[PDB]
Amino acid sequence: TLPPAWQPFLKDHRISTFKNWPFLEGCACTPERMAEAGFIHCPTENEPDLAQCFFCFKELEGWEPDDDPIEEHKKHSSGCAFLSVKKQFEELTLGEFLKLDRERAKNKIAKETNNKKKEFEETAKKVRRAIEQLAA
Amino acid sequence: TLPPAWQPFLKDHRISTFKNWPFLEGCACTPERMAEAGFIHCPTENEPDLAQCFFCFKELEGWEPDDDPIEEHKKHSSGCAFLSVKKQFEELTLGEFLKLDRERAKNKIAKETNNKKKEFEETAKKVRRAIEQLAAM
Amino acid sequence: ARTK
Amino acid sequence: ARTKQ
Ligand SMILES: [Zn+2]
Ligand SMILES: [Zn+2]
Repeated sequence: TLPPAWQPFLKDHRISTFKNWPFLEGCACTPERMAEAGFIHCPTENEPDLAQCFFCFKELEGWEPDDDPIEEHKKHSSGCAFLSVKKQFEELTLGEFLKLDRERAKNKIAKETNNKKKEFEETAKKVRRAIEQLAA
Repeated sequence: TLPPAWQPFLKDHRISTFKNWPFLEGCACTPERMAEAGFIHCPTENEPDLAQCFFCFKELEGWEPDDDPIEEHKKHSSGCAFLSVKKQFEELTLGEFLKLDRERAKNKIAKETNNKKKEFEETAKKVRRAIEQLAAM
Repeated sequence: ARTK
Repeated sequence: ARTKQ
């Protein structure tokens, strides 16, 4: 029994988020493997095999059966500190756990800063196009 | 920083609950000492020095200046596992901490069971008496 | 101290 | 897998 904010640190919570995940028995990227690797399932109508690292917030889609979630995570987000954690959840100390949650909080904020940047640039493109068109 | 239900496990939270605690510098049972020992301040109109262990839920009033909170806790609630905890909060492992929070949950329940029982018995005495009186008349 |  | 579109 942990608060909602912290559940994603629990493997079994992460596994539970996989609802209608297509890759099951026989595949390398099963819910169990995705979850061990830190991923949560975050599907859209648009992008339905979308998954996200709960810790560094990197999102990945286009999953294929033979994809090893751990190697995919290393490839696309080499610096994610969850990948460094070798001890089991319950073997962590509260100090270690609190250190991790702080790094996660920083990761969230960095990601939101990076999204707001991308949104601002997209709006700036449209504005630029609109002005060019009215100049022409 | 941490969820409300857990804060009592933190010494600084416990100390912070002591608001107009009478026993300050020069006394053995200061807020700092009461908090080191596990106690929270839960004053009433009726008993304004009331303190309770956050873990085992034992309540004690009638505090005196030279009272050592730790020795009073050992006396009145010898089985309280918080008294066994040697490490600081941040040195516990999550497994240890979860095991402690379970024992606390079970202590809360035992306390509420024990109260319900006592209230039920008081009501049963009254009802029994009323019916005796009626059969007597 | 003492028990309520 | 690959990054988001
Ligand atoms: Zn990650
Ligand atoms: Zn106690």
